[PDB]
Amino acid sequence: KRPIRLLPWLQVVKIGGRVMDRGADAILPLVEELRKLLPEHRLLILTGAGVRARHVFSVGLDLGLPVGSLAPLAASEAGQNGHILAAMLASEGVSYVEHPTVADQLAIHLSATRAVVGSAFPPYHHHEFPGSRIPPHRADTGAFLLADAFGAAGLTIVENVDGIYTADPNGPDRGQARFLPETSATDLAKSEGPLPVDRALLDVMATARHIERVQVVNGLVPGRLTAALRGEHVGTLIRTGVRPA
Amino acid sequence: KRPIRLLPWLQVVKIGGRVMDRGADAILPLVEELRKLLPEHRLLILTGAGVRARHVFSVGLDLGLPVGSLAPLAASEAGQNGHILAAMLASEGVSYVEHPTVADQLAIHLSATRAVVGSAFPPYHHHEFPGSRIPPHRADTGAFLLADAFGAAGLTIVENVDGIYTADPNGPDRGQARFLPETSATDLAKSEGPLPVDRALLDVMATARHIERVQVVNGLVPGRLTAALRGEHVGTLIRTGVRPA
Amino acid sequence: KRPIRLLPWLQVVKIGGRVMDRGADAILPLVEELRKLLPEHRLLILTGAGVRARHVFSVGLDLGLPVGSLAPLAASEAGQNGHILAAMLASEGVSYVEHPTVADQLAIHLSATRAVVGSAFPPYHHHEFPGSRIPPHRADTGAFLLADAFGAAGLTIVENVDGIYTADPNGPDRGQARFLPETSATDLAKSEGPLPVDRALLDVMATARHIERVQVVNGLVPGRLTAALRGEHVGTLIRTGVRPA
Amino acid sequence: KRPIRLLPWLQVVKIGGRVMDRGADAILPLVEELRKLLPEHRLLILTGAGVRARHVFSVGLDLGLPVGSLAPLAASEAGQNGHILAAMLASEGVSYVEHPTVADQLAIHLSATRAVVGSAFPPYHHHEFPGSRIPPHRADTGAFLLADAFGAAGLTIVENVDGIYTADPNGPDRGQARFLPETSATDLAKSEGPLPVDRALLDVMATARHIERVQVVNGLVPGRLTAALRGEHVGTLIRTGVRPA
Amino acid sequence: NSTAELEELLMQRSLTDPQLQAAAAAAADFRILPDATVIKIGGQSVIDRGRAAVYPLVDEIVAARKNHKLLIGTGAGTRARHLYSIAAGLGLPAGVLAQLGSSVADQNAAMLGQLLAKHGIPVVGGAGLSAVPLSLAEVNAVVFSGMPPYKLWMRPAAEGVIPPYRTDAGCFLLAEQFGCKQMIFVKDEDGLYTANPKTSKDATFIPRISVDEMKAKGLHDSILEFPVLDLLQSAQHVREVQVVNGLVPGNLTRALAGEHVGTIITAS
Amino acid sequence: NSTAELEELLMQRSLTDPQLQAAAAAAADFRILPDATVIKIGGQSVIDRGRAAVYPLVDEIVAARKNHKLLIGTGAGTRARHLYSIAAGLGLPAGVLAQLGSSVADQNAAMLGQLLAKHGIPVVGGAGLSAVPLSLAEVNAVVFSGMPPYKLWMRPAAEGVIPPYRTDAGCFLLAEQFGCKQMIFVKDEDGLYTANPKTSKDATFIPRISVDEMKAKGLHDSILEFPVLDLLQSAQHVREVQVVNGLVPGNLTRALAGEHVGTIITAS
Ligand SMILES: Nc1ncnc2c1ncn2[C@@H]1O[C@H](COP(=O)(O)OP(=O)(O)OP(=O)(O)O)[C@@H](O)[C@H]1O
Ligand SMILES: Nc1ncnc2c1ncn2[C@@H]1O[C@H](COP(=O)(O)OP(=O)(O)OP(=O)(O)O)[C@@H](O)[C@H]1O
Ligand SMILES: Nc1ncnc2c1ncn2[C@@H]1O[C@H](COP(=O)(O)OP(=O)(O)OP(=O)(O)O)[C@@H](O)[C@H]1O
Ligand SMILES: Nc1ncnc2c1ncn2[C@@H]1O[C@H](COP(=O)(O)OP(=O)(O)OP(=O)(O)O)[C@@H](O)[C@H]1O
Ligand SMILES: [Cl-]
Ligand SMILES: [Cl-]
Ligand SMILES: [Mg+2]
Ligand SMILES: [Mg+2]
Ligand SMILES: [Mg+2]
Ligand SMILES: [Mg+2]
Repeated sequence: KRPIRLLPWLQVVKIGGRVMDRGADAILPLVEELRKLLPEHRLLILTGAGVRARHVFSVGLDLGLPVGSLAPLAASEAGQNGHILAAMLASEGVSYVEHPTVADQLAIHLSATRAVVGSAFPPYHHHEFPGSRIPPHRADTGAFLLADAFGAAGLTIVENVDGIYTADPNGPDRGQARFLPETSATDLAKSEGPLPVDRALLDVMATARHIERVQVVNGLVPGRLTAALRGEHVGTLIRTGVRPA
Repeated sequence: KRPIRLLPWLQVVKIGGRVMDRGADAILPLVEELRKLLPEHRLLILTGAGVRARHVFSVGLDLGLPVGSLAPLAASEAGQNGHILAAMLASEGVSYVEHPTVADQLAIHLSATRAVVGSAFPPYHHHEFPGSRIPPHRADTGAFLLADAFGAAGLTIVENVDGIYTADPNGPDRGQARFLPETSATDLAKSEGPLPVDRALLDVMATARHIERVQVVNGLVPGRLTAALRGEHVGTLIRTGVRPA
Repeated sequence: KRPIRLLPWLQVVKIGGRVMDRGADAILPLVEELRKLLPEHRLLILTGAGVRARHVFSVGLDLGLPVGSLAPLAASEAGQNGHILAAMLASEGVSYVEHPTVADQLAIHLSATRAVVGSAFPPYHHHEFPGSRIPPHRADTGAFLLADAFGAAGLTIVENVDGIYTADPNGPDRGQARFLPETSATDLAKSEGPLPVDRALLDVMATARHIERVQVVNGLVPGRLTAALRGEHVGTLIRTGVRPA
Repeated sequence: KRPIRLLPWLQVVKIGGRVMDRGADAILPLVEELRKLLPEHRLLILTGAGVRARHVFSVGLDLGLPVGSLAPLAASEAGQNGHILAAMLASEGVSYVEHPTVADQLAIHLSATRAVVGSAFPPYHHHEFPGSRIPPHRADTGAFLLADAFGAAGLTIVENVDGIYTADPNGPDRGQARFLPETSATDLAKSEGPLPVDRALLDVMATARHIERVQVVNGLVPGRLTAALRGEHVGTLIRTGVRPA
Repeated sequence: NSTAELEELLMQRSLTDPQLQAAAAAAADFRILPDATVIKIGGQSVIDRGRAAVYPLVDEIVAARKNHKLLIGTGAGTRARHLYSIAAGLGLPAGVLAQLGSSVADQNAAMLGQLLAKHGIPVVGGAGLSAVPLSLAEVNAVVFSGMPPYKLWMRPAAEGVIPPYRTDAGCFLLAEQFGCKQMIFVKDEDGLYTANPKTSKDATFIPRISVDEMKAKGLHDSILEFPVLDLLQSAQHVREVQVVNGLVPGNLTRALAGEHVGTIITAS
Repeated sequence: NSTAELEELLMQRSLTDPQLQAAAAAAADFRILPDATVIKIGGQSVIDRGRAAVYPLVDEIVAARKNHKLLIGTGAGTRARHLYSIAAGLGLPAGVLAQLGSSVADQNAAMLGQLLAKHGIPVVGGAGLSAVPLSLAEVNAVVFSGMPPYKLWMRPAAEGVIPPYRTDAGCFLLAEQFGCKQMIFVKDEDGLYTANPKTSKDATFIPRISVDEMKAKGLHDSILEFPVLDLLQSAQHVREVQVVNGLVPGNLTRALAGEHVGTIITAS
């Protein structure tokens, strides 16, 4: 049989680094929405990295550094976004916790308080996989590995777009980009072209044991995260190919 | 006068490493019994090491290593048993905590949640006492030192046997082994022959300041731990020779 | 505008190291008063260093060591006072937490339990400012920097004297020392002569963003801390020169 | 099979009305001991009636009133003792609750706070059984019916004597009264002579489904209630004749 | 003026007592690493520029460590300015921004350290700096992150929430604490000018100046900002600093050889 | 007596089984640092006395490390006695006092380490002691804090709450664990006397004595207290210790050269 669920009542929410990059205009409404969710759900809130990881990639690549050097440098920027977001929720009892604490003491921390913030990047450090010069296991991938390992009730990915489109809706081909309300990870993995989620996310969804669907929603629209955490369809659903027990 | 009790409301429960060694068949019933005890007691659950410490002793002794090398190697195996047991109780808010945290922040952790798991071995590291090539201060001894230092309400030792006998009931002389419902540490310390508890446990009981009795019970029989935590006599009572205040 | 308040509901209480130096005669009544305050306030209790830091200054100065060496040596003694005080409150769920934890995870710890104890010295380590051979940023200064950064509801300084006088009331000129019920930090900073608070405290009050007044009270008189935490005037009020929002 | 246990983690403590009758000299130490037990156990504290019920019996019998009139008049005095004891524990979050609330909402009240106080008399009102002119179902009997119906972990009866003796140790034959460390309800029910517990208690022990033993201890000796709640033998054990499951 | 008299004041007076302060000032003065030089490699001015700036300086560091003992600290730069901008716009205080900046200086130290690792030079840190003595003895150099450890206890500036003590101050204070012989700031301009040279010309180069002369000249902004210059006037051990252009090949080497490249700023 | 027979007992018997205990005792005996010497620098007897005691010993350490590999542990001293007095008066147990004392020995190690840093000698610690091998190989010395790590798991004495295993025991056990060749306690008296020399005269000096003779003589208090002497009788590797006066110029140097200064205390 499949492994047991460690924290079946947990909801995991990954906040894109580029949402944080928009500053107070995006963060204050989002903090207000999270504040109102604390009495409704037990939350592990994980932040991605955003534009500063692009800058440190630019420097590190110009210096010739390998992918196992660049992975922890990007993970640092996700940690900083997490410290910023937790500071805004400190008065609700929310703090940022580091990787060792997430790995080993999350249960006691979620007994102490309604939500904790962590980094969405995984601690792959100098053991990141080779092949691309860009670290593959980034924030979407780390958050999904954790959510599925815990057997959490869900994972919601909060982005600066409505969901997945057939082309980058901020890119060159933005004119023929059409919105996908629902897709499967295997269908996405067979496509070429950019996505709003890591390609390694699709690979770890193929080996997942618990999480059946992940919704990508626009955190710049107040209320969509709240609706997604209740299962309402307001962005793109990604079916993982986990089959029900 | 004797020192104050730091955590007088605490119950300490030491789980033998060889109970854990039996796997799911022993651990699942025990986890279910612990789950039902969480609303009744404030628990510090400490795991011993079991057979893997025998294996690392075998290797380390074949390599010639001294007793201060072998003590932390065995303590590692007790830590792993603790991580396994806490994982099974994660959904109840239970996590494993390390030695520094047990030493300094147990009070806040037991305010956050009903129970925490730790290692029963003490952090004697390379400062283990010389004399035997086998580390003397092991899981029973570490758990008793902590329980008595805290001034806890009790310490219960959960084993794979009913209690102490006059000979090893799994050993060569198992035919003349007779069950001892009650004994004193000083009487046990004067005997030769193996025991189900560390001999150093008897020594630290002689200097103890608070704990008057320790019960050894069979954790393979559902209900005995529950009864022992209420003071019911279901295994072997060891009187420490602490006299009431 | 001024920065937001991170923990607006927090009360910070700094306990002078020389109060702790008096031993059980001063500490037991104070512990009893703190025990009764736990259901009324959310407390960050920070201890100063007292006479042992004078001794390590004496040794370190005789060895020629610079001010960045002496600062962490004194901060160690404040940490030890904090461990002693937390041990006395362990049965109420109170533990000592270190600097990294105060900086980053205080919110979750104050959700777990009613009060935590920390060091009042700041972690300036080998980066203490030069100029005096005595470290300037000591316990009063560290506690105020933290309270104001958090935007706490108050900071109360608990000393072995009634408040500030015009001369040291235990020193050579004790005969002409007259009690000051209220003063401003700028008025104090213009005076020469010793004070019961760090001179750097006056400097950080000039740049403060939230805390408008700090009261210095005699922790050797039961009830004064309780009254001060309700805003009652029972020692010396120091106005910081923060103007209301 | 026997009925399920509704509140298996509950400890029930019955406080004799004559302990309360001694006033502050007995009540203050007892309140201090209860205060220290709140972090260790989940308590239902039930008070008996004491001397004022004797006075209302004297009046009601002189007026000719039947046993169904006298039962609620005595139960009123147990309620008043409960209000007094709860007032002393109000600052710990403890209140008195009435019969309907004990019958139907105890679980939520013990989730809100560590202990509640109620009346130990049962609500037999004008439906008390006939036969004696003295109401038979009094405080010991009501407390045992509730403890056994709940399937509680224990019932401890706190009296102004060490336990049961062979004769009233405050009565005419006090010279030949010898202390009984342990007895069975059936043995007690076959004796004639007064007891420190209701005779109807012995009858409801014969039909009990869960509680195997009840300890009677001297609440005028600090520490005995604490020890009894841990199963230590410090008064008289009454075996009910429930056999283990 | 005795050791007994100092010990007696230390026991009987407040540390605020001017008589105690003065007796402590007569204490002996031990320099912990008197033969070492502290260098700061700029974050925005050097490491953010990538290989064309960093690789020649790595070569100079490797050549220098044969005759010179180096403590090499890193600046933070453009990612810290980004973090400060986000955090300041949310109303977060200087103590929260301080921790964000340290993470960027740590990134830069890890990148520089990886280019130096094959030469045996480690990256060091932690509240004890405990890897410094052995590293300096054996390979004559160590890399460290330049932000001070003040975190939430950072003193704010008089206005705004930008931490006033950043990596210039952090490196300076370590030179001062260890009693080092020399402090060199490696940036992207030849030194101090009467205006700042990126935004105006007929700015005139200044080879040597005191802190008081900089203030009296009204030299504002500038390649070192005023918090570190005030620390310099208070310092016991490091009473002047040198600012040099690390983009000029060999400038660091020449400064370590005692050549007067750049600007020397004196405490008095 | 085989390796297979030991492994079979280790799997089948309790570790308390006397037959297992005896087979384990026949195991080979590997010495981890056989060429090193452990020295304890006294806290109350040396470091608390300041420069007049410490500076000559720093000079001796620097001279010794040319021919000798040294693990240098520190005592705690008068600040720990102050902490013990406060804590014992509150009724706190030995396990709480043990952590307080370690902080004082750590302070003393940091002060000694700062005087040695320019010679490349580091201060080391943590549960792994992982900085010891490389430091000893390269600069032939390391400084460590002398308290054992037992913390709340400290075994109490038979009477009172003062931790019985303090920095003498901590240093001794590290010498025993590493299989070092020599253990030297550096204090403030020439060695053992028939009385203790601070509080009575016609105390006679004792150049060499066994632990059994010390007990039989009723030698109480004394410059080493009984918990470490009992560890000595149980030891596998370090079967004698030397106590010397570190206030005498060159006594440590001479002890490291094999001169019989001080008192030698033998396990048997
Ligand atoms: N097919 C697509 N559909 C939707 N967005 C796409 C697609 N291809 C590219 N994108 C882009 O992905 C962007 C999100 O950038 P990215 O996903 O890296 O940010 P993030 O998830 O916030 O960062 P981090 O991964 O560090 O948390 C969108 O704004 C969009 O322009
Ligand atoms: N006199 C005795 N009475 C009872 N058991 C004994 C006795 N002598 C030896 N034993 C053995 O002790 C065994 C327990 O082994 P051990 O006590 O080391 O396991 P454990 O306590 O689970 O391990 P750990 O100490 O790592 O927690 C019992 O199964 C029994 O065979
Ligand atoms: N003007 C003054 N008014 C009041 N007290 C003064 C004054 N000048 C000096 N003092 C002294 O300051 C003493 C307090 O010493 P100090 O303030 O260092 O102790 P502390 O605050 O307990 O120590 P720590 O700063 O480590 O917490 C008082 O007992 C008093 O003698
Ligand atoms: N055999 C006996 N052993 C012990 N006490 C006895 C015995 N017979 C009579 N008594 C008396 O019972 C007394 C207790 O009186 P009672 O039991 O009614 O008080 P209570 O339990 O406090 O009242 P309530 O039942 O209203 O709570 C004891 O003080 C003792 O004198
Ligand atoms: Cl190179
Ligand atoms: Cl020197
Ligand atoms: Mg994305
Ligand atoms: Mg065992
Ligand atoms: Mg003061
Ligand atoms: Mg009665």
